[PDB]
Amino acid sequence: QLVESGGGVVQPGRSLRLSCAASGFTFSSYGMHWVRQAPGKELEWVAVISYDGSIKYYADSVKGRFTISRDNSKNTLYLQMNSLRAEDTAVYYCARTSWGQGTTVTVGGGGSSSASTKGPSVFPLAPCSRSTSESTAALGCLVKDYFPEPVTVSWNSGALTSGVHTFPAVLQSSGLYSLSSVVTVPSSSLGTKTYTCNVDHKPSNTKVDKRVHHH
Amino acid sequence: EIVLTQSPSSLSASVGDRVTITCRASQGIGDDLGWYQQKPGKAPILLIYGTSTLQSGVPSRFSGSGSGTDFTLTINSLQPEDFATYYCLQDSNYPLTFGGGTRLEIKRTVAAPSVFIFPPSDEQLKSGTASVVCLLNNFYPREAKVQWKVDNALQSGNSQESVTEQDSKDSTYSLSSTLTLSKADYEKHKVYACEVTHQGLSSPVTKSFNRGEC
Repeated sequence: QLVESGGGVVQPGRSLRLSCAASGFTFSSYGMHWVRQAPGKELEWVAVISYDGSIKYYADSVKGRFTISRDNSKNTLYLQMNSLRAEDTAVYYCARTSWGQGTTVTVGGGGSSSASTKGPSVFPLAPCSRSTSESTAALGCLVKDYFPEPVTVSWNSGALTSGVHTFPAVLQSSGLYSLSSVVTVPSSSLGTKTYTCNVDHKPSNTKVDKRVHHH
Repeated sequence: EIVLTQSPSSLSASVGDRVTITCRASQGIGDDLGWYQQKPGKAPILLIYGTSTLQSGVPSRFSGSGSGTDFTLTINSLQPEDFATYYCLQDSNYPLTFGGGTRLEIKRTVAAPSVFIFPPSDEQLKSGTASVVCLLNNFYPREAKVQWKVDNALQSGNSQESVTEQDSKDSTYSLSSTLTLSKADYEKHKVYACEVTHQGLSSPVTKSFNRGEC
């Protein structure tokens, strides 16, 4: 059993130390690896340490900034990350040469300098007019400008789940996240039935209900 | 460093098919290549190591072959749980390097998207930004083309796309394209249009709206 810990939101140029607690085997006789995975990207090997800690290797993208270490009497692997860049944002796993479930590291003070956590603005997605001929219409909520991940979206307090699509968030140029949640409903129901999206962003303790109409 | 070229980056298949995934090393690595499998939100799992040696607990329908430069992962009689992303890893030297990855998804009948267009809300406009949203609903295959036109001027570099995971019940995808403008830039133009090209459409489909008519 390998459990990673220490991940969190960090500002660029600052540091952060990740830990990897090992259990269920002889940690002292096996080499250890740090691997990372950026969002939407493949796996990237970060570092390796030998069983006795004598041999260490790094990836050149992190050389001089990251430092791998270990304690064989506490059975713990450590990764000290200095001068973090935005490209270091990734899920970090430790692996015995069995993987842990990883810990997420997000570099980017986006949101602002003195309130990195920022709640989202929720805007209705509604058609200009009720389309004739077309029997199905679509509605939604745009969840924009929040940090960090994640947000959850329900519809009608969970009573509406069929046909709901909540898209994965995208990272905007500002460094804030944005997504949309949509639902397909009958055109005869448009303008008469109520359709409310419920957005929850626990990092900022934000709970916003938004009714979707054309105005 | 040794580069592993993985092919293909995406692969469609049916349950019961035999699947082939390849990795080419930029230099000789002997037998020091393995295959991992990964599902969304979970840690990767080592399927094969030493080119051909299978890991314990992995079904015998997974097999591995290779010389010293070209390597192949083969999945016989594809099962529903085998749909995931697969990575090849070399460890003959340092740094350890992975392949680009192969997203293995389930094949289904061609299904055209349902296209909808959404204008920006006035409440967002009052903040200085306008997001125009084009939605492609429940389509297959995943490949599609979405073009924005503002007074028939094709837009480039001002839109972001987002795709859902393959739906667990009907095996389709959905896509959103968000066009971002300033409020001033938005109000200086009239007609906002989204054209969608997809295999399931006999011709590209346009959804548009008119400012001042909305």
